[PDB]
Amino acid sequence: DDEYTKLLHDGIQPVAAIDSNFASFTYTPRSLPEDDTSMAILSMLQDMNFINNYKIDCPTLARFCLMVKKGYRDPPYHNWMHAFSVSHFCYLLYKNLELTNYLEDIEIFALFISCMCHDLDHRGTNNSFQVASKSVLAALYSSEGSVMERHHFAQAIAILNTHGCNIFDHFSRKDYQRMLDLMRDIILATDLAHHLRIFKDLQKMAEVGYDRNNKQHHRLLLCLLMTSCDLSDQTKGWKTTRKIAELIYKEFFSQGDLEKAMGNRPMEMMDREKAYIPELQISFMEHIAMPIYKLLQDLFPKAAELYERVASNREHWTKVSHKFTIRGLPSNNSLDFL
Ligand SMILES: COc1ccc(OC2CN(c3ncnc4c3c(CC(C)C)nn4C)C2)cc1
Ligand SMILES: [Mg+2]
Ligand SMILES: [Zn+2]
Repeated sequence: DDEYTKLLHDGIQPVAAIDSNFASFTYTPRSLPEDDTSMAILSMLQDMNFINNYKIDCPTLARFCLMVKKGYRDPPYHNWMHAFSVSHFCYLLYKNLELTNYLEDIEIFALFISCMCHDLDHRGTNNSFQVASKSVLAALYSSEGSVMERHHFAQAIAILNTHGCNIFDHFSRKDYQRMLDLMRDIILATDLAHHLRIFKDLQKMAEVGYDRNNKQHHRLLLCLLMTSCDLSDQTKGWKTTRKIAELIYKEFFSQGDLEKAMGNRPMEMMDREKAYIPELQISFMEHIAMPIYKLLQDLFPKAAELYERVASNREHWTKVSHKFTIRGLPSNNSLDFL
């Protein structure tokens, strides 16, 4: 409750006072100490004018932000620092790409809130694991699909329905319904299976050109932007890409270990005895990440640098690939590992 006191009474720090490069695509939000992230969320909301536009109650917003942060567990990748960095990228898209020409204010607001909430209570395992392990989440959502994403949305709703945390309780009934419906679609769009299903519709929209008067184009654009925020760790330098691969594979291999112990054969990328990290990262960059930022570049010319950084990071994997072969003897001069 002392974090809350300071967050409410100390005042909202200007965005520049965090870092002079905070609003740039070159900035790495993971460099920000975890203890300064809740204040950074308030600074970003204030800078986007959401607090004033929607007359958000300060005690309510302060409680909401801390409740969202508390709602994340500590697996190697799907933790609060992932949600914070994804939310930071949404802010970057707002600051650098002129979203206001494409989306409604409420849609841009829903995107940011969804970014903060999109992986709430993640346990470090994927959708297939929920079903295979017969988890409570699969009992609740397996028949509807996107098990984890349905849970993240339900966790966001449970936070909003906690006394003193409903940042939208003063909204009109229509605006309240709209907001929760947007959060549903945006959070469900974080399932990469959903992205791969709509990819041809995203290509078609970029091809014909975005139509601001087409409601389906608004829905498709919000899906693309959310996916762009979720994979944004790949738009920085090699240092971020390398570190993120360590976190992702530590999480994946922990799942694979659980599947093996259950008598199940894990997917290749989740099996520490079979996974070849450079090949898997090249495949993910080439077939998932690069086409996303290419679509983003096609719709927004100012997003060109993002695609170029992703392409550069993909090329760095090919460059370091030879290091994954043990040439000579290991550092200890022993072949005991055999
Ligand atoms: C349905 O087809 C698929 C799904 C996943 C797949 O690649 C895995 C995802 N992996 C990633 N690798 C590096 N940076 C990543 C990710 C992700 C998503 C993960 C946290 C889940 N986000 N970021 C920033 C490697 C290949 C194909
Ligand atoms: Mg997710
Ligand atoms: Zn995520």
